[PDB]
Amino acid sequence: MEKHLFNLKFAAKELSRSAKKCDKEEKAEKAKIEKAIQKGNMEVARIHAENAIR
Amino acid sequence: QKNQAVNFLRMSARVDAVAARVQTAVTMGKVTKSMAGVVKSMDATLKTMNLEK
Repeated sequence: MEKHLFNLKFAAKELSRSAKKCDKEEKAEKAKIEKAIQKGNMEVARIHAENAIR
Repeated sequence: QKNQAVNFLRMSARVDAVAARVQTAVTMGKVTKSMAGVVKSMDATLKTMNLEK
């Protein structure tokens, strides 16, 4: 019975960690957008903006 | 010795003159490059800074 408890806690901490990554990537992606639109590129700026949002 | 003094000193004159104009040419060069620099950086910073924003 313990096995399932441990898998649930594991899945929880798992989801937290992955969420944390996606957030970190989000910030990095803002930065990357700024570098992008600094050139004047309106396409790369698009798909970067998009990936930031998602 | 004296006429050589004249001859050499004359060469010193003319060579000095070309030296001067070359000097002007180089400094002019520097000014041109650097000026191109400010026109460009200022331009690409004039594209995202364009007056409306």
